[PDB]
Amino acid sequence: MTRWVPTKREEKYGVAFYNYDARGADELSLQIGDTVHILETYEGWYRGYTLRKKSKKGIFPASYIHLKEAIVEG
Repeated sequence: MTRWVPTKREEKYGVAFYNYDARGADELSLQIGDTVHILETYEGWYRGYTLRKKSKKGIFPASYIHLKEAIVEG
């Protein structure tokens, strides 16, 4: 139908602070304190996967999304 944005000029991933509870494959359950890697975007509508759930993929509202400058273990 339409062409989505390939999310350019981005760092890598960010964090999602909300109480989202997806009830389908199209959506994705998001909780506060979890990190999400955005792969797609379209203004208030991005897609990706949580650092803990790489196998799973879904979309989430940017209303509560904040991109970070990557993290380091240790």
